[PDB]
Amino acid sequence: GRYYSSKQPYVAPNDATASSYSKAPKGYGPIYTESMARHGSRGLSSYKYDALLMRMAETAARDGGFKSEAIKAEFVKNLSGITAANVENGYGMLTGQGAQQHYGIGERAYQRNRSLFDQAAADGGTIAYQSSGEARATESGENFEKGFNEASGGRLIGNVSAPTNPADSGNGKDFQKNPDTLYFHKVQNPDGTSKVPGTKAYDIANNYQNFVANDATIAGAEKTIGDNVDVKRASHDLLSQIFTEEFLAKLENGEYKWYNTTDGTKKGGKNCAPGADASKDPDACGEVSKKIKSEYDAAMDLYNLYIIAADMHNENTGDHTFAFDQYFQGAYADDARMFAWALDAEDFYEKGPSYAGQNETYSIAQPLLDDFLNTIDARVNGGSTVATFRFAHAETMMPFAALLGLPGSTQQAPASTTDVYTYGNNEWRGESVTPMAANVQWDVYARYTPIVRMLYNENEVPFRSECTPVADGSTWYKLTELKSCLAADHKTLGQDARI
Repeated sequence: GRYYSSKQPYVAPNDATASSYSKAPKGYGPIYTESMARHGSRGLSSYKYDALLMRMAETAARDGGFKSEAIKAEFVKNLSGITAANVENGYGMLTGQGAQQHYGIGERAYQRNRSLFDQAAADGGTIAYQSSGEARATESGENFEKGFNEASGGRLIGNVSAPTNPADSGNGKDFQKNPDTLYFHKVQNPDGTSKVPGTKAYDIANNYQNFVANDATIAGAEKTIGDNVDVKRASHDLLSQIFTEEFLAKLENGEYKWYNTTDGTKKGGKNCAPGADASKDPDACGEVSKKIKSEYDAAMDLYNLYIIAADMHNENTGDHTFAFDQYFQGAYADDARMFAWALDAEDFYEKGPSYAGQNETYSIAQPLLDDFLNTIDARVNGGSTVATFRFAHAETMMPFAALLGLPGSTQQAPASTTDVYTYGNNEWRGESVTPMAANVQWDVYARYTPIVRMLYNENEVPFRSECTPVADGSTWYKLTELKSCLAADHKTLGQDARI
């Protein structure tokens, strides 16, 4: 692999996959479809990794911490380039790769359900578009819409439900903001509003944040992985291609430390990326509390730049080109793998299945699962919405995948801070659980209880093993069966799930 972790660009299905999805059993025709997809490829989400590395670079230049003038120039040039590229694109914004990803996904979404949507055009069915409110999610949705309308020759353009709370009045006017199902991990919503204290959504978000902040097993496992001897040596060795031993030893013993502030000090005030308009791009001014205090921190920042570059192909142009893969060549390639583990670990423990004996890390996805089922009910009871397409985040997909027990997210780590999650003992990978444009789609047919089939990153998958399908070897499941087997006790209806 290349070890891009959760910044892995989307891998679209080849034509054989997209044309070989299973057919529903005889007598069942399509009545509904729905989706939740992560935003497509993006730039850096804020002036953070590049910011901190530039502060470190300024100190190394002042104290002679670079190994040579050529190495200094190379490092500073790459930092300046990726920062300039993100300033032009806007921090947190979708890239050309992400637009292409979602355009293809929307094309294939219409194509898989051509019958459903042609009939919906025939009899006034409506399509519901939803976003978290974050710009990159809404933009992903807009490109999905473009691809969907291209593949259907525009025949469904006048079949979109008008939002009651649109993401914006221009390109995003078709997108209902729904942070309760697409941004359930934080009290604050992307549009600046906040979830109301006392509400179910506020309770979910707040209790989650307090649990993760205060949980001793998560903190201990993450300490164990951060202090791992091989991880520490990889951090030091990666940085030793750039900085001198004196500089790095000073960093590791605590003599150097950098905050994301104007002069790198804890008290230094807000730091915005050079050339950026903070009023138009607030994300270009970083969180003042982020810091580099160890070789691990600096190396992980460098690794994050290496992996985000994989999502910035079309922006890596002109006079703001950049490259960081030269720091991960040969013997350093494996270093990336180890950083991929460390990053993945932080997500696994904080946002995914995490450790055994708890469900607080992934139960927060319950509203989304609730909506996945409720919308189907609305269609069965005679509603006219034939499709619900939602666009959100990795923070949405990780607990959603763990809650459903999707492939990759079925295995919790031991209740231990030393016997911890590893690539060897656990199936979870960020590159497969939540790549850019990661998406779950359900197709719902009916004769009788409806039946449901799932695609995950457009691979047809069974539901979790506890669920019983309509027949042996089938990927179609009774809606009653899903309501039973996706609940906390994961009870199957047994023979009653068969048709």
